[PDB]
Amino acid sequence: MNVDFINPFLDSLLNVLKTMANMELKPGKPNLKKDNLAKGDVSGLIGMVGPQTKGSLSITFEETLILEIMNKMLGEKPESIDEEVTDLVGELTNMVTGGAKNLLSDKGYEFDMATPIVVSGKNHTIAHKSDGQKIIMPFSSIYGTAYIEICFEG
Amino acid sequence: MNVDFINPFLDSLLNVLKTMANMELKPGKPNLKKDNLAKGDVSGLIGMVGPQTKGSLSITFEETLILEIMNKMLGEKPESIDEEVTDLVGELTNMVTGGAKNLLSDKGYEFDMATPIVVSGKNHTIAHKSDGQKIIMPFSSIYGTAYIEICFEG
Repeated sequence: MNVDFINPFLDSLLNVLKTMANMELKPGKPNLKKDNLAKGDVSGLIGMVGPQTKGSLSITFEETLILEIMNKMLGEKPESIDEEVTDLVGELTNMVTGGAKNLLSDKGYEFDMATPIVVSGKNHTIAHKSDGQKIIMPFSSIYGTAYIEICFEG
Repeated sequence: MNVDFINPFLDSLLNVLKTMANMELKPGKPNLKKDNLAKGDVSGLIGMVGPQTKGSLSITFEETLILEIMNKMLGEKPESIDEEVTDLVGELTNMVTGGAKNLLSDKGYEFDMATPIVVSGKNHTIAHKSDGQKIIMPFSSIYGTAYIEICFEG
């Protein structure tokens, strides 16, 4: 996959966490050829469609990380992933994906995003089922790890 | 929402399950108000975008049900949910959505679909984060329960 397409999602993530949670996550080594390995506790998932193109984005969080994000964004920690946390994950998925859509639209890449889906489950794995090009990127802090996966056809 | 919009998704689910494994599931009473309640072990998730509209579909299976579906097609149960099983759930998800896409095009409802995502994890729940109308319908059998959620706004 081309880097100028990938970066805006990676940059939106870091920008959203920086401006909203005063949090600088550390990007790790990307994986360009295998998903359904990295475990998470809550995930935001969103589909994308463009002219002759289709794709998908997922942002997966370990429980300790998302609860600390809640704590910085709303001043209080819920103890466990509850309904309000799933809403935060939905909103974060929208901000990461929307911020990427604006930057990419200036570069000539146009797409519409679907409704986000939040999955809650202890140690679930995500797999983007497509013959397209994929990228998985870990982002770590002392409070846990987040995984962003972007997939596209066309 | 519209029963004319929802029905094509429900019919495709039964048609795809019959075509694949001769599996007939019984529909139960749907929830039209609240999601993030039904639990499952493997789910297919796919976004939808039409002109000035956006939506999402998820199909969730209990482990015993999806492994029996596998058993009816191949002659043997896989023991756990693996890549073969997640590949099947992604295909079932595309076929259900594509089948509905066609029935709905004849009626005037048009949309394109994103790439499907498959989630694996014991007892995970699903929240479609939208202001639109939602339907979560159970489909039961002697081998366990499947849930289909359709969400759309526009």
